[PDB]
Amino acid sequence: VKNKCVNFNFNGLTGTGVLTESNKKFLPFQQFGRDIADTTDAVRDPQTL
Amino acid sequence: LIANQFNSAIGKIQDSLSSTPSALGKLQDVVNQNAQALNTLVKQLSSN
Repeated sequence: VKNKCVNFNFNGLTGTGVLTESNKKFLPFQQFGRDIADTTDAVRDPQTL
Repeated sequence: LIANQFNSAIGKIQDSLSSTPSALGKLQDVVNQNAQALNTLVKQLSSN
């Protein structure tokens, strides 16, 4: 579910927020993305890459 | 004479300000310090 405030549980990484189709171009060995304040702000869906 | 000196001095003020880039440091430093303080506060969230 996108563009709604939801509780997400991505492979045990737990959080709350709005999931949006992104423009960040991950390299294929990367599976997360952090902020300056060490909070995840990009994630890769484990079922549809 | 006083009119010409006054007009010339004002013009020298504006183009001297237009040329020198480090003139307004008294203001600029203030802004910098505040932003810098906030910056350290944010990265204190990433300490164990």
